[PDB]
Amino acid sequence: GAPATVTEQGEDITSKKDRGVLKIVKRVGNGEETPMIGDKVYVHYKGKLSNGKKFDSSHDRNEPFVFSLGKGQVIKAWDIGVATMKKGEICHLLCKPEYAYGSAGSLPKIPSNATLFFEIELLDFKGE
Ligand SMILES: C[C@H](C[C@@H]1CC[C@@H](O)[C@H](O)[C@H]1O)[C@@H]1CC[C@@H](C)/C=C/CC/C=C/C(=O)[C@H](C)[C@@H]2CC[C@@H](C)[C@@](O)(O2)C(=O)C(=O)N2CCCC[C@H]2C(=O)O1
Repeated sequence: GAPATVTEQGEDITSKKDRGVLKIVKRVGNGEETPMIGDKVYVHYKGKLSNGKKFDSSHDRNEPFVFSLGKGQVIKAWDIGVATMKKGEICHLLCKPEYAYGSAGSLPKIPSNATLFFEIELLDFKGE
Protein backbone atom coordinates (compact mmCIF):
# COMPACT_ATOMS: atom_id res chain seq x y z
CA GLY A 1 0.00 0.00 0.00
CA ALA A 2 0.95 3.65 0.12
CA PRO A 3 3.12 3.41 3.28
CA ALA A 4 5.14 0.54 1.81
CA THR A 5 5.54 2.42 -1.45
CA VAL A 6 6.93 5.60 0.17
CA THR A 7 9.19 3.43 2.36
CA GLU A 8 10.66 1.62 -0.65
CA GLN A 9 10.35 4.26 -3.40
CA GLY A 10 10.40 7.61 -1.61
CA GLU A 11 12.96 10.42 -1.88
CA ASP A 12 15.18 11.15 1.14
CA ILE A 13 14.61 14.85 1.81
CA THR A 14 16.80 15.10 4.91
CA SER A 15 19.88 17.34 4.84
CA LYS A 16 21.75 14.59 6.71
CA LYS A 17 20.80 11.98 4.08
CA ASP A 18 19.84 9.56 6.83
CA ARG A 19 16.57 8.43 5.22
CA GLY A 20 14.63 9.75 8.22
CA VAL A 21 12.05 11.57 6.09
CA LEU A 22 11.00 10.06 2.75
CA LYS A 23 8.66 11.76 0.31
CA ILE A 24 6.58 11.03 -2.80
CA VAL A 25 4.77 13.81 -4.64
CA LYS A 26 1.27 12.43 -5.34
CA ARG A 27 -0.38 15.48 -6.89
CA VAL A 28 1.77 18.10 -8.51
CA GLY A 29 1.19 21.65 -7.24
CA ASN A 30 1.45 25.12 -8.80
CA GLY A 31 4.60 26.58 -10.28
CA GLU A 32 7.90 26.58 -8.47
CA GLU A 33 7.48 28.52 -5.21
CA THR A 34 7.61 26.80 -1.83
CA PRO A 35 6.82 28.45 1.51
CA MET A 36 9.49 30.25 3.46
CA ILE A 37 10.42 30.10 7.07
CA GLY A 38 7.86 31.80 9.27
CA ASP A 39 5.04 31.63 6.74
CA LYS A 40 1.56 30.74 7.94
CA VAL A 41 0.84 27.45 6.17
CA TYR A 42 -2.58 25.85 5.78
CA VAL A 43 -2.74 22.11 5.20
CA HIS A 44 -5.03 19.15 5.21
CA TYR A 45 -3.58 15.88 6.40
CA LYS A 46 -4.19 12.34 7.54
CA GLY A 47 -1.82 10.28 9.62
CA LYS A 48 -1.41 6.50 10.03
CA LEU A 49 0.68 4.33 12.34
CA SER A 50 2.75 1.42 11.10
CA ASN A 51 0.07 -0.95 12.44
CA GLY A 52 -2.33 0.51 9.86
CA LYS A 53 -4.40 2.56 12.32
CA LYS A 54 -5.44 6.09 11.44
CA PHE A 55 -4.50 8.44 14.27
CA ASP A 56 -5.75 11.73 12.89
CA SER A 57 -7.28 13.62 10.02
CA SER A 58 -7.95 17.31 9.56
CA HIS A 59 -10.46 16.46 6.82
CA ASP A 60 -12.71 14.93 9.47
CA ARG A 61 -12.73 18.29 11.33
CA ASN A 62 -13.81 20.32 8.26
CA GLU A 63 -11.02 22.85 8.83
CA PRO A 64 -7.37 23.02 7.89
CA PHE A 65 -4.43 22.66 10.21
CA VAL A 66 -2.50 25.93 10.43
CA PHE A 67 1.04 26.49 11.69
CA SER A 68 4.08 28.72 11.21
CA LEU A 69 6.71 26.94 9.15
CA GLY A 70 10.22 26.22 10.40
CA LYS A 71 9.57 27.10 14.04
CA GLY A 72 9.34 23.65 15.64
CA GLN A 73 5.59 24.00 16.13
CA VAL A 74 5.26 20.59 14.45
CA ILE A 75 7.45 17.51 14.29
CA LYS A 76 10.73 17.85 12.42
CA ALA A 77 9.53 15.76 9.47
CA TRP A 78 6.73 18.27 8.87
CA ASP A 79 8.93 21.35 9.04
CA ILE A 80 11.30 19.62 6.59
CA GLY A 81 8.59 18.14 4.35
CA VAL A 82 6.14 21.02 4.10
CA ALA A 83 9.05 23.34 3.23
CA THR A 84 9.53 21.30 0.03
CA MET A 85 5.89 21.56 -1.14
CA LYS A 86 4.26 23.71 -3.79
CA LYS A 87 0.84 25.28 -3.30
CA GLY A 88 -1.77 22.67 -4.21
CA GLU A 89 0.67 19.79 -3.88
CA ILE A 90 -0.32 16.53 -2.19
CA CYS A 91 2.52 14.37 -0.89
CA HIS A 92 3.18 11.27 1.17
CA LEU A 93 5.78 11.48 3.96
CA LEU A 94 7.28 8.63 5.86
CA CYS A 95 8.66 9.91 9.17
CA LYS A 96 11.10 7.86 11.24
CA PRO A 97 10.82 8.46 15.00
CA GLU A 98 13.91 10.70 15.15
CA TYR A 99 11.94 13.15 12.98
CA ALA A 100 8.65 12.55 14.79
CA TYR A 101 7.95 11.71 18.48
CA GLY A 102 11.02 9.65 19.27
CA SER A 103 11.09 7.36 22.26
CA ALA A 104 8.53 9.47 24.12
CA GLY A 105 5.71 9.01 21.67
CA SER A 106 2.71 11.26 22.05
CA LEU A 107 0.08 10.15 24.49
CA PRO A 108 -2.49 8.83 23.93
CA LYS A 109 -2.25 7.88 20.23
CA ILE A 110 1.42 7.58 19.24
CA PRO A 111 3.59 4.80 20.78
CA SER A 112 7.28 4.92 21.51
CA ASN A 113 9.65 4.64 18.55
CA ALA A 114 6.84 5.06 15.98
CA THR A 115 7.37 5.48 12.24
CA LEU A 116 4.51 7.65 10.93
CA PHE A 117 2.86 7.97 7.53
CA PHE A 118 1.19 11.20 6.46
CA GLU A 119 -0.69 12.37 3.41
CA ILE A 120 -0.42 16.18 3.32
CA GLU A 121 -2.08 18.72 1.02
CA LEU A 122 -0.57 22.22 1.03
CA LEU A 123 -3.60 24.47 0.65
CA ASP A 124 -1.98 27.88 1.00
CA PHE A 125 0.92 29.76 2.48
CA LYS A 126 1.12 33.42 3.43
CA GLY A 127 3.74 35.71 4.86
CA GLU A 128 3.13 39.21 6.24
C1 LIG B 1 1.57 17.11 18.94
C2 LIG B 1 2.71 17.92 18.33
C3 LIG B 1 3.50 18.63 19.44
C4 LIG B 1 4.72 19.45 19.03
C5 LIG B 1 5.75 18.62 18.25
C6 LIG B 1 6.99 19.43 17.90
C7 LIG B 1 7.63 20.00 19.15
O1 LIG B 1 8.80 20.74 18.80
C8 LIG B 1 6.64 20.89 19.89
O2 LIG B 1 7.26 21.36 21.08
C9 LIG B 1 5.38 20.13 20.24
O3 LIG B 1 4.45 21.06 20.82
C10 LIG B 1 2.22 18.88 17.23
C11 LIG B 1 1.17 19.91 17.61
C12 LIG B 1 0.92 20.97 16.54
C13 LIG B 1 0.71 22.38 17.12
C14 LIG B 1 0.81 23.45 16.03
C15 LIG B 1 -0.62 22.45 17.80
C16 LIG B 1 -0.82 22.64 19.09
C17 LIG B 1 -2.15 22.83 19.76
C18 LIG B 1 -2.52 21.71 20.74
C19 LIG B 1 -3.30 20.60 20.11
C20 LIG B 1 -2.93 19.94 19.04
C21 LIG B 1 -3.67 18.82 18.43
O4 LIG B 1 -4.75 18.41 18.85
C22 LIG B 1 -3.08 18.15 17.21
C23 LIG B 1 -3.92 18.46 15.96
C24 LIG B 1 -2.92 16.64 17.43
C25 LIG B 1 -2.16 16.23 18.68
C26 LIG B 1 -1.85 14.74 18.67
C27 LIG B 1 -1.14 14.31 17.38
C28 LIG B 1 -0.83 12.82 17.39
C29 LIG B 1 -1.96 14.76 16.17
O5 LIG B 1 -3.17 14.08 16.14
O6 LIG B 1 -2.24 16.17 16.25
C30 LIG B 1 -1.23 14.67 14.83
O7 LIG B 1 -1.81 14.27 13.83
C31 LIG B 1 0.17 15.09 14.66
O8 LIG B 1 1.02 14.23 14.93
N1 LIG B 1 0.50 16.37 14.33
C32 LIG B 1 -0.49 17.40 13.98
C33 LIG B 1 -0.26 17.90 12.57
C34 LIG B 1 1.18 18.38 12.42
C35 LIG B 1 2.16 17.23 12.75
C36 LIG B 1 1.93 16.70 14.16
C37 LIG B 1 2.50 17.68 15.18
O9 LIG B 1 3.64 18.03 15.12
O10 LIG B 1 1.66 18.07 16.14
